[PDB]
Amino acid sequence: REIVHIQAGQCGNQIGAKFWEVISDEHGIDPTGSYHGDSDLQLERINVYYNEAAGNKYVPRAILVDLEPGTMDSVRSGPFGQIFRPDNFVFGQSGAGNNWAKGHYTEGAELVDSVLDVVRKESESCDCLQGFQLTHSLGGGTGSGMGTLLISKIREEYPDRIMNTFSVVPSPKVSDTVVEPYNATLSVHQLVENTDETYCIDNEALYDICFRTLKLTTPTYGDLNHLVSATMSGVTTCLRFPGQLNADLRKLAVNMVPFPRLHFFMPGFAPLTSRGSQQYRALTVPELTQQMFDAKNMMAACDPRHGRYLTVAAVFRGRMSMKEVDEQMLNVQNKNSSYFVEWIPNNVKTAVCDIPPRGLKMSATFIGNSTAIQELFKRISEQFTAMFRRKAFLHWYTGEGMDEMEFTEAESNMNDLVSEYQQYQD
Amino acid sequence: REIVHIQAGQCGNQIGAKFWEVISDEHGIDPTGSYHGDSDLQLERINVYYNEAAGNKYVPRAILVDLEPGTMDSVRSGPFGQIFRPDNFVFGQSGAGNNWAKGHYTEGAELVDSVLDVVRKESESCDCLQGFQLTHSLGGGTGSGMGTLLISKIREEYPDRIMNTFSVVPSPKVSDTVVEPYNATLSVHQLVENTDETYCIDNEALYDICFRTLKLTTPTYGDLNHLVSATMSGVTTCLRFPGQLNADLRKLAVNMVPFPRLHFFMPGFAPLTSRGSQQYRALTVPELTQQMFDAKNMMAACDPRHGRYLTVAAVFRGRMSMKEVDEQMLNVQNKNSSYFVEWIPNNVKTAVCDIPPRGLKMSATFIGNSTAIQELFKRISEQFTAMFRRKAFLHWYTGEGMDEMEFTEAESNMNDLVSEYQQYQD
Amino acid sequence: RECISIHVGQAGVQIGNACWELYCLEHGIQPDGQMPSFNTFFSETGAGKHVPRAVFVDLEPTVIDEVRTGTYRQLFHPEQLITGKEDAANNYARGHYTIGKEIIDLVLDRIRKLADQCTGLQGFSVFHSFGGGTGSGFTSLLMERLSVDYGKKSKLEFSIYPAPQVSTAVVEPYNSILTTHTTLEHSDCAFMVDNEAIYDICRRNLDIERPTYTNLNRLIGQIVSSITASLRFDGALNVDLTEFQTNLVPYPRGHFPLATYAPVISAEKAYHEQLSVAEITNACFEPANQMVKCDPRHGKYMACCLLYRGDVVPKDVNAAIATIKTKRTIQFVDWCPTGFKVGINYEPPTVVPGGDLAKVQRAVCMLSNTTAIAEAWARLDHKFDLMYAKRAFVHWYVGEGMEEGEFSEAREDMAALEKDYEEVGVDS
Amino acid sequence: RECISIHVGQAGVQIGNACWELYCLEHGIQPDGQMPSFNTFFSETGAGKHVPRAVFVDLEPTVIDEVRTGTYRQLFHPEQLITGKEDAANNYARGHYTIGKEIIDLVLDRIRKLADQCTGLQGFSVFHSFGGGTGSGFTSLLMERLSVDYGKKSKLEFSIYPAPQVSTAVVEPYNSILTTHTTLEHSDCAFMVDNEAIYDICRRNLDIERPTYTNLNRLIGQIVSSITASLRFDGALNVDLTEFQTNLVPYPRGHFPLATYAPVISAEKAYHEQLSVAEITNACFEPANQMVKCDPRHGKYMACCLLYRGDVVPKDVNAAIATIKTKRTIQFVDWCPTGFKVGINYEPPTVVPGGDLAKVQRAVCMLSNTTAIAEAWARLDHKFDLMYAKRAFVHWYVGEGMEEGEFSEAREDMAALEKDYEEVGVDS
Ligand SMILES: Nc1nc2c(ncn2[C@@H]2O[C@H](COP(=O)(O)OP(=O)(O)OP(=O)(O)O)[C@@H](O)[C@H]2O)c(=O)[nH]1
Ligand SMILES: Nc1nc2c(ncn2[C@@H]2O[C@H](COP(=O)(O)OP(=O)(O)OP(=O)(O)O)[C@@H](O)[C@H]2O)c(=O)[nH]1
Ligand SMILES: Nc1nc2c(ncn2[C@@H]2O[C@H](COP(=O)(O)OP(=O)(O)O)[C@@H](O)[C@H]2O)c(=O)[nH]1
Ligand SMILES: Nc1nc2c(ncn2[C@@H]2O[C@H](COP(=O)(O)OP(=O)(O)O)[C@@H](O)[C@H]2O)c(=O)[nH]1
Ligand SMILES: [Mg+2]
Ligand SMILES: [Mg+2]
Repeated sequence: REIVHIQAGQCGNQIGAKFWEVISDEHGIDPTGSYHGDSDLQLERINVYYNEAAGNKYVPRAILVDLEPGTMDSVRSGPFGQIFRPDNFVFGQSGAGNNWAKGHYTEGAELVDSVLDVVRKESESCDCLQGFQLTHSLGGGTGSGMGTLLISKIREEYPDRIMNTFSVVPSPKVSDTVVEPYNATLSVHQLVENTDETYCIDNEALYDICFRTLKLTTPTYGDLNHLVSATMSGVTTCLRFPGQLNADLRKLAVNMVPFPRLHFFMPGFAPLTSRGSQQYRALTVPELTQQMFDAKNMMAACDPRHGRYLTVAAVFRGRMSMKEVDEQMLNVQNKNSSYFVEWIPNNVKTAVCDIPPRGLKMSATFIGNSTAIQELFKRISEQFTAMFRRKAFLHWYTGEGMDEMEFTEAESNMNDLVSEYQQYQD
Repeated sequence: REIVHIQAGQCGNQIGAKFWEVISDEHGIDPTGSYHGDSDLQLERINVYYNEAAGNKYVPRAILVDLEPGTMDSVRSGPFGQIFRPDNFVFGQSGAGNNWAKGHYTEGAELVDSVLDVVRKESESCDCLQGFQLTHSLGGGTGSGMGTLLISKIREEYPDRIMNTFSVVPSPKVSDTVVEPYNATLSVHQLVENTDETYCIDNEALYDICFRTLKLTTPTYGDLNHLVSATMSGVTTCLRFPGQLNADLRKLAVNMVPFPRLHFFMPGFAPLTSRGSQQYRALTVPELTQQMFDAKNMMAACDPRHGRYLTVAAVFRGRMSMKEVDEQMLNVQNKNSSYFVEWIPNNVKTAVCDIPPRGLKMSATFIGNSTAIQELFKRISEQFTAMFRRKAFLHWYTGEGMDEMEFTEAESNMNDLVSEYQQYQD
Repeated sequence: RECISIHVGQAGVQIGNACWELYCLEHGIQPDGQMPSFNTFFSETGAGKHVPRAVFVDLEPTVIDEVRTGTYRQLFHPEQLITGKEDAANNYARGHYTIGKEIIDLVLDRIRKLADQCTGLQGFSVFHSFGGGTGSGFTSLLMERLSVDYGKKSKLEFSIYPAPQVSTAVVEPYNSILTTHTTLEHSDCAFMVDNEAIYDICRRNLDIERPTYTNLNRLIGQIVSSITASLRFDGALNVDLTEFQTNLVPYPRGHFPLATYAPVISAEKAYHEQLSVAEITNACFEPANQMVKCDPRHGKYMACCLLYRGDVVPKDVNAAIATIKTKRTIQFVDWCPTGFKVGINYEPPTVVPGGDLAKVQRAVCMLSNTTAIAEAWARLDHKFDLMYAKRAFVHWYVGEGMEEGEFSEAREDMAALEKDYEEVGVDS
Repeated sequence: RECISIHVGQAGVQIGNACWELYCLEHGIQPDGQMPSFNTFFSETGAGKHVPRAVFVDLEPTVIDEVRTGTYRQLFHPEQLITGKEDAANNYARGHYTIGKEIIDLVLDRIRKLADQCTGLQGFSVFHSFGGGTGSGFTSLLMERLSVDYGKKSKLEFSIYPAPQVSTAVVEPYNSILTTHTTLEHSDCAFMVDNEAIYDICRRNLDIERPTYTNLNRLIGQIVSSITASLRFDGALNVDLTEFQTNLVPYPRGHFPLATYAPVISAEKAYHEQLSVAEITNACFEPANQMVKCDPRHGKYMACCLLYRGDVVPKDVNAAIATIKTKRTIQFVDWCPTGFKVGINYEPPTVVPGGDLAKVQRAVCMLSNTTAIAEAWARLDHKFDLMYAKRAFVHWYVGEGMEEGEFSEAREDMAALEKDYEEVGVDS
């Protein structure tokens, strides 16, 4: 029944800053820590993410990890940085510098032991864990590097808990680190087989949505990470709150994974349009389904109609009829039958929660597992190869002891995921 | 039913300064000597530590001993130095200088006769003694040197009373006297077989706790000795006050000593965390047990999970259910079964008092007897040997007549305790 | 999270003067150290005075005396101000060996003292010039020791690139060739700028036809602050110095990223013109703002790092990157994908009161490693060769114990370096 | 709880002048003895005047007259001020024997008078110099008597260590060799400092290139006060003088702990710099603050005692110790575990008004016994040897009744002492 969340890397720490904000919004918990809500449900299932400390203080069940105090400090300095206890800030001193080898292989490795100890302390604080969630970037040093290391140890300690992670996937246009594909390649090599599932977030796609449908001209990462948190929070609240359908994360995982190795997801979100049009929108189930199916409302820079859909999850929040939902999902399946895989009859699955997100009447979360995902892997693998041949920045990595044959195997493994998507693309 | 306490050495005198302060806090006794409390219990069992002198004055049943008036004076100068009667200040003139030989063997020996006379006067003042307690340092001249001498004579006079002592054990990093291990070695040689039990306090560990969990950056010895007094006062109050379990010091001693020679203890204490987190803490029995088991909350620089646990005492203060306590202790035994010794079924014993420490809702004192203790002896013995071969400062000691063969036997005896811990470590 | 600045030689110190002045401007630090308010660079006293963690070395009293008599004399600790009596004479042979080697032990002990004051030494950086006696001579001597003691700390060097047309030091080629030999092998990364190129920037973007070094170093200071003050301050993407090294150095040789900085605009030029992030970065890929006289279009890129100040939205940056990747003529080496480091600080760009640059609301610094650098070495190759073939001025080194073979060797090491650039240019 | 200071010779007395001045500064004692407020050193009169329990001996009227005409002439009791008419002439033969032996009985009776004034004599300490006639000659004479009468009391000696380079006394080796012979065997512990080393401290840490003895003795006074005033004052760890002996003397030979003191900082150097306990103790293990010119890195440590003033938290001390034990290059002799005495007084460090040292909030004194001391003896060995081989100046001793065999013997005793250091150096 409970979940532990660990954030890492500057990305992960800033995403989590919005995530937790939202969760407390959902439950009426003040930036200082106490509960000042107003709904029974708000406290009722609070346990999944909060420990109530003496005084009616709620402690977010999460660990903030970094290798630079300053980022942690900036998190702590805002509202909701006060709700986190000092003991959840685990950090070192001297960066990682966006270096996998430092993060995973060497220096960051050193910190992980202290992180894990706190993890253990929290695992004991829970009655019964459902699972763990981690937030991070695929091409980052602590985000992926150190984060991955941690994951391999947590999974080891808890094989029976859900291990998932959401991660920022290097967008085709904006890479920061020259070896960002290298770090990503290494994380695939480690993560894929050490996780139950991973979500693919593309900032470029997010920037398109924010202007494309939301028509906004000023977003920052906090605004885009709001959208990210909308999908993350969407998933777990249902599990928390009363609904109609089947509201268990593990069951979601079961329904979305047809094969042990292909567990990559494309998140999307509805409704998600500018205020101008809000006066011209109608709120129906087909309306949400139109926004959910549309590739432009995906947060991943993929194109599901290019690939084939293996699995689709449609999560609904708010009062909807069962009939309408059933029929519209069927219609989707029918009309987009050319994209769905024939091996899975009725490949579109649903989940229904009766609690709407604060401020909306209804909402829906799109989760997909298509073959289209392989295109991201292909882009990375290719870029990787070029760098691999030149050893760009690999003296930094090999200087910290990372061996090229390990990287070679990592490359293969990327190619293996692509070939397996092809194996089920048919 | 009553206890006499004797403090010696600069350490012992300053620890006692906090100890007695706390005891008077517990009973509402003013720094000047009169009772101004407000609870029936506060006076009810006051007899164990105070004599009520005419005028509703309470005299702490303790003797302050030193060989330098100035330390005694500084004690006397503060609050609660006025509650002690002049007759409890027994001191000479000219130090000891942290020299066992002076303390025990020669000069300090001279003072002991006057100390003992006062002891006798107090033993008569009591109705029925339960025992005696002494506070001192293991590597100090008057603390251990003179103090030990006194102990051997008190035990002689009262074989049937409890003889225990709490002592500062030389921390691995901060020794003051070059021959501090020598003094300690000699005190083992004398103390172990002339005491019912001794507690092992490491200042280094204490400094870690104060920053580690208490997050404090200014402690002094008075703040650390506060923690010491918390454990000392924890033990005797239960004996004093109404509870549920079995509240007798001798019974504690019986339950904690499986073998005539292995009576060394590792004190620990809960709850013991910074104020920040106090808004995020929950107060339950498992909460206290988590803090009690955790080696970092031990006041001894040992590691109980390295060794094996022979005996564990869990003392609780405040209202708790019997069930909860029983179950959590069982759980501890179960989950940490790999550290407990198989010869003792249900090796974790409890004691329960219904009076909480002033200001807290609940608290717990951890007392353990592990094999891990032997590691401290090993460190000392080794250091000793090196010094022994060189006779460092032994001209001071041999100059005062201490013979090297006595020291040789002392070395053996240290090694004997280690071998006996090995004999029951299995 | 701490670092040490090292200022060797006039160039190193006078640039440092601008640098520490700027850091004072960044926080409102008074000349006496009183700061009412960046402890990564500074060490605090009980008076609230902060000491810049830096070492000033000059083997001639004069420049340090200039510091000692200026306003910042109260700021600097007397032990930070280290001076000898005699000079290197433009000559590695004395700078590294005969003269500078005598004082270096003191210097190192002051460094070590500061290293002990550091709690989390991230690393350090050394300011000097490729041609001078202490500027390059002594400098490499220092690296020889620092790389032992601080082997795992950042070893970033900043040096003035010898102007191809004007140089006051006739044996500068010889000095620089010797430094190559010894710095390549010890340092982690060396950055450089060309005062001639800078003059062109001053006259074209600032519209100033009278630049002095005190102007030139303000501009350098801007660049340095972007990577020193603002990298310790808050941002979206807080990039560390070790991260810089980890994101800028691709090979174990050295590498030599060159600086480019845009905005460099006079107050009047700022009027009537609106810069965006993208527009500023467009300027960053123009030869015109290249701080070293070396043509960006000649070579191929290997590394590139863009660091942002003030009003920068990643959204815009992303778009800008897309266009520089695809619109420009920037050729790049195969080895590299375009993973360009983006540092994004919220910390606004700062301007020196009484300076030449306009107040800007956003700013971008660019570091880049291009294959065109081999041409810079080619320049040195021939200049060295000419002198060495005639053996002009050789007695000024030989008399201090230098070997002719050594000089040949050093040239050859440079040739090898050029060959490695050749290698990188070959795409693969 | 009382003690006696003994000042023999100019060096002893002039140092004493600084010492008693400092004790007056410690409590606000007026020159006339009026104190408005440390009776371990002082004896009280009904007027509230306190008399420093000390004896001043000079065989030449002049220095004592200097006392007698200064401000502290009212402080000292006329009987404490003992003077002869003629000097020892740099010569043990007269100092210990021919001349000083005549007055010593008086001197002893004044000492005994004070011993009778003491109620709990803890002990005493003697201030002198290893090279002079009364400084070392008379001094050992005194020890010969004091060790009988006060055999169980502290016999701590403090002496100026003969500078290897400058000495005004040509027969100083001879004097010092004779003292070795007679002091080793009688005294409990002798401490020493090198005025040359001190000059280096004055010029490097105080930045003073003009030290006089009146400066030099202020610094000595600091060290002495740490162990004399502050050890009687309150602290956490109140350490006595007997405790000092019991914690510093490892063998029945002598031993000779050397002084080191950090902080020694000029006012300007104190600005902009924050010392911690740990930082001060770091300075204490630096050769640079070593008060004797003898290299700490050469020998091995046997003893070490650290005494703390003012704002010292044991917590910090513990951490500091951990690092000096493990971080440093301090080699130590097997025999010894690192039980270094920590004295921790709350009593703050004090500064002489108009002095050179900066007001500090905390301070650390270090005593240490290192094997490098044998080199100091080696210095004496050859200096003695040279003179003795030629028999230069020998008639100045022979004419007073000295024996040549005796001188050889004394050298041999020194050689034996060196051999024992050799022994200790051999680890075992
Ligand atoms: N940007 C900049 N370049 C400078 C400055 N001062 C000198 N330079 C350049 O650095 C080189 C001069 O080095 P010098 O001043 O001769 O020598 P040094 O390196 O200080 O050391 P010595 O030769 O021993 O005096 C020339 O190429 C100058 O153009 C300055 O303040 N700013
Ligand atoms: N630190 C310090 N050293 C001093 C002082 N006065 C003298 N000395 C040193 O002590 C030695 C001088 O001893 P003298 O003054 O010649 O003689 P004395 O020991 O007073 O006795 P006589 O030879 O009989 O006059 C030299 O090594 C001086 O450097 C002083 O005030 N302070
Ligand atoms: N959505 C999103 N992406 C971020 C944020 N911060 C950094 N990123 C992305 O993360 C990558 C850089 O890795 P970074 O987080 O700096 O690595 P690390 O900090 O060394 O672990 C780039 O692709 C950025 O676009 C953020 O707050 N939100
Ligand atoms: N916890 C604690 N330890 C102390 C105190 N005072 C001295 N110590 C310790 O005692 C040892 C020194 O012995 P000391 O008490 O001076 O001996 P004595 O005074 O000659 O009997 C060192 O290990 C100190 O850390 C104190 O007030 N509290
Ligand atoms: Mg110059
Ligand atoms: Mg004289």
